[PDB]
Amino acid sequence: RDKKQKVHALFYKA
Amino acid sequence: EVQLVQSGAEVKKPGESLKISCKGSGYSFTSYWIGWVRQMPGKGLEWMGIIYPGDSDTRYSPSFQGQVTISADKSISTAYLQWSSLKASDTAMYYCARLGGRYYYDSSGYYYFDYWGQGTLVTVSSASTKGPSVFPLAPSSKSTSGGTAALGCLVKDYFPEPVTVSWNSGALTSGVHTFPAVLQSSGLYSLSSVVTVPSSSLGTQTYICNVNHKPSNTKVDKRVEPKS
Amino acid sequence: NFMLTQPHSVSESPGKTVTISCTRSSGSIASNYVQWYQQRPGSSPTTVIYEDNQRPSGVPDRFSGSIDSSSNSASLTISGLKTEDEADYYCQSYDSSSWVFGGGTKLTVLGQPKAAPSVTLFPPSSEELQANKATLVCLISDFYPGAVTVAWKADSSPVKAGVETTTPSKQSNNKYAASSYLSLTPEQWKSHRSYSCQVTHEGSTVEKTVAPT
Repeated sequence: RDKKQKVHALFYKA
Repeated sequence: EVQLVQSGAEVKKPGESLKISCKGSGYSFTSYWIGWVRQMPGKGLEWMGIIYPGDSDTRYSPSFQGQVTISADKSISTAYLQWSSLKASDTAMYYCARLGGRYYYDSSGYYYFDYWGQGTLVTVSSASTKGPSVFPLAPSSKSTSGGTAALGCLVKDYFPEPVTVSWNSGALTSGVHTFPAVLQSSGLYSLSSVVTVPSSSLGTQTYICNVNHKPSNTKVDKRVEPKS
Repeated sequence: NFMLTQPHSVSESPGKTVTISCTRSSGSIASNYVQWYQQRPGSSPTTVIYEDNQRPSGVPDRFSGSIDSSSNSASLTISGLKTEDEADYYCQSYDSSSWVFGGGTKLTVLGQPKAAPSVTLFPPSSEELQANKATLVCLISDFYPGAVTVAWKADSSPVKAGVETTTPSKQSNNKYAASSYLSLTPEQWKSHRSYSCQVTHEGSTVEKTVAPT
């Protein structure tokens, strides 16, 4: 969902 | 044994450059974001920015963008905060922290600060190292007998903190409170130490405060005497 | 874009179920994840809640967190307040994915009865005056809980200029002390009939008075 989507877009690195 | 260990306390003047460090151990430094947080004295937390040590991808709070540089040295497992020209307003405690959690583009993923460094104290002031003067805070010689009198020392104009105060070389301890220091606009400190004693003995008892300011190797003893 | 607002202080005795609110000024609080941090006096902060309602592993079970979309606020709730819970608490969320912090809340665990402060007020010494300085020195001790407000009077007119005040610190008997200084030139000091240091604690004032004469 959207709030989790947002933190992924902020923080995700492989 | 995950550890974020920040560099020592710093005392600096306006115009000087400064680079503080935050070293991570016990885990893969390049696999977790390191955030930086400012706390000015007596105030709340502020976010400065964040960096991923793998690729030096760096994000800044708009308030701090261009005011400070955040970098990282993956080979040393260290993150940094950097200034080219400090302001006295930059006096704060600085915290680094690791954004831990589970890094999966997933319903299962999450991110939060799970380990913090111990903080680095940055004090920026125009003052040089300086020993205090010591002034008396005296009780009246008329105060009612069978009563109590408050008496003390005012320790003025020293830098940097701290100072130690005692009374009668240790032989007086009951009802002695030494208060925190106050910062004055010239960047110097002052504090008070006070002791309450029974009025009836003021005319016989000698009261001496012992003041020690290690940074300037200042030790002074000050007699506090009743006035008239 | 938005401020996060918290109550300046909340105070309850142990055992209580106590809540700290965090209100978003613009935009739905439900739009971005909310975190809570605990910061004990003179210690680094730690995270007690993340993603609105998630509790980190080592955080005690009494900590929980929720969202109230009708008050546009998030909530940290402590179920069974304990003395070690005394701390500042900060909520935080995201703007442009820039992290916004709440102003912070001072949470006092009322662990002992209320004690009114002792006040002591020193006039400038003749020796300080000789140095062409004048400092009124107001000492506040033995109060509980650890919060006071300090106001200074010249005659009955208030004075805000030249006042520096320390934040309370714990004493050996677990009560609190603080201090407040009023800096004057020797001219100002002798130009008033008297000066007063007024300490309000839990709504009631304790004052000392000092006069150049």
